[PDB]
Amino acid sequence: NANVVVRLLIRRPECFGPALRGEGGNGLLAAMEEAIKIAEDPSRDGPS
Amino acid sequence: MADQLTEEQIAEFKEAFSLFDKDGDGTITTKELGTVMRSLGQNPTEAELQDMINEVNGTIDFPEFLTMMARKMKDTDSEEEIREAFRVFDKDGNGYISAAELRHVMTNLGEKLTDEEVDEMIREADIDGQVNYEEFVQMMTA
Amino acid sequence: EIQFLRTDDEVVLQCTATIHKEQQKLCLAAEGFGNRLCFLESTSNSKNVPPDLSICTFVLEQSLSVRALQEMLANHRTLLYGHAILLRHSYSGMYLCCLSTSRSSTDKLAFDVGLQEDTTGEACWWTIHPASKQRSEGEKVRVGDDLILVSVSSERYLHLSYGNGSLHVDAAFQQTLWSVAPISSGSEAAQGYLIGGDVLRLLHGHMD
Amino acid sequence: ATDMALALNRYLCTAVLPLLTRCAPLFAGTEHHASLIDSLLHTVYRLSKGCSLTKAQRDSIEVCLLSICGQLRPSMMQHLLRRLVFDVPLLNEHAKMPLKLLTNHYERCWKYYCLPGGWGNFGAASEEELHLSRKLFWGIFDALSQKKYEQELFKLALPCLSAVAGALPPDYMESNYVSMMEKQSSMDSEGNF
Amino acid sequence: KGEAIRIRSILRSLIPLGDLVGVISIAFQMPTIAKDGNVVEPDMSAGF
Repeated sequence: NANVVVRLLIRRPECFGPALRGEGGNGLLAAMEEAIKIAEDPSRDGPS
Repeated sequence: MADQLTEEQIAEFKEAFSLFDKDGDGTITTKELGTVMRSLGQNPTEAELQDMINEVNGTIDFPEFLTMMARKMKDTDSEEEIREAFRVFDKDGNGYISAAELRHVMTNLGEKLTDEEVDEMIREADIDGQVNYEEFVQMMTA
Repeated sequence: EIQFLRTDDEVVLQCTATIHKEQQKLCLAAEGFGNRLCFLESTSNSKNVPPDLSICTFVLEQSLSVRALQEMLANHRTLLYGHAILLRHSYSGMYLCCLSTSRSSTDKLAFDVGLQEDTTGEACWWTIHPASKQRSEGEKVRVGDDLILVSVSSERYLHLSYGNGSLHVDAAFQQTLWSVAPISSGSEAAQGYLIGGDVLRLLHGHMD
Repeated sequence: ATDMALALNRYLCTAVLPLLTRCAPLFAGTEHHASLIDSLLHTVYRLSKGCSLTKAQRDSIEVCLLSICGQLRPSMMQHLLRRLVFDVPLLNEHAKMPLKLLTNHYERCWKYYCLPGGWGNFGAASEEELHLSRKLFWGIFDALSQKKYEQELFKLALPCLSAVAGALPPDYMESNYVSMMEKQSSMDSEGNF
Repeated sequence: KGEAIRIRSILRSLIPLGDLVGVISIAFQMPTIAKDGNVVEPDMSAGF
């Protein structure tokens, strides 16, 4: 099942999130450092 | 999983929970459930109280109550098992475990496929023909 | 009488590029001497700029099944969809392979496609797959079909990259339709007769 | 009882410390990094001194610390030892893991202290470790003598005393220069620092 | 096993080692004590 799931996720690269697409993605460390600022910004973490 | 529990012991866990009745949700709080173990006898630590409560509000329903203490009461299971070790075979008193008696062990419980029993000698380390009752099932895991 | 691709055939891989809403045919090219990386040669402006097809040609050296390739690595055949093919560069004598490296063309997950000295390993083998539903695995490949190539080593499509202003080719996760075009067949060729793409000398006066 | 502390304990007892236990044999040639391990050991021991630790968390910390200390150079986990010589004689519930650690260490690295050469390349004591070990032995012996009999505790403490006695040289000369003005900065009962 | 090695290689190429080390290196928020002595602990579900 793991070998099928990995192949499906690489066939559909959109499943990796907008930061691991490859084209313009900032990576993973830069992805979860943007969230560690969104979670503190109240206008971007809540329903506003 | 209900295989760990039995229909015999699962009763007492109901009458203990029925002590507070009123459809389970009522009057079953963190302090209230801390008293039902007191009826059973086991004496959990204070940290052992809320460490399990938050793993599944204050009000704990019976399916939550059973699913909680099911995982932690699979314990002290060798107190009765230690008696079983010397009763299955080799009552001759000489104290020498024969390899012939070990032939009851291979019997595949759902596989019906052979020649892996021979590997059971191989994975048994010859570190000092003689393997102790409790030990034969022990060192392989953990 | 439809013609069928078999081993020992010399072929060129063509990809269609739509830049500024203009269809452009591009061929997979490489210069194995001094540049292992592969590039693209335009073959749509041939009436104005002749294309360098001397380095765009590849030879279908072998065509084995997936299990056959696996057992190869563990220890004239018509191409059928689903086999693993070995593509040999005609000029350089090298084999197309996934280089497992990237030039950071935006997409960090893509791997460069180049040439390798040896045939060992799973990098040099590519699997051919049907384009649309009129074809199926095991069905014989036609001379005028679009093919999808997946690297065995990296499970990445042979992809046409629009990353920067220029156009690149690499092993990525986005598929590109590659059209195999026949160039020549060795078996049907005639020995001692002029064929296309021959380097020759023009003896004028008295053979001197 | 804070949620952050409870979650950090779970994280470090589920993913971090077991990983260190699994990669413990790689702690062999760590001499060039002396402060990193001398900080890791102190942090692990301070965490093991915790009060909210569960049974599984305490067992994981015990196994991890024993595995780490079982591969270091005998001269290297010295600072942990002078921290520990102050906490062993109390003989509380948390004392059992330090007792096991001392027993294992003095069963393994016995040539370091007794025979003048011992470990050929590793070296020998600087007489500070010898004074520390003598003080540890005497303190443990006195505490066990004046402590009420808890039979598991005595069964565990017997190998520790035996190993320390065997490791100390039999003709070791008690240092005439008794340590004057023993620094008590971290060496405290109230507050730990 | 060739398939296992290939799957591990794909997974290793998906996420860089540095992007994994940096996330571990990201710091946490410690609870603080106010002038009263009450525990001012930030919410779990709102932060890292």
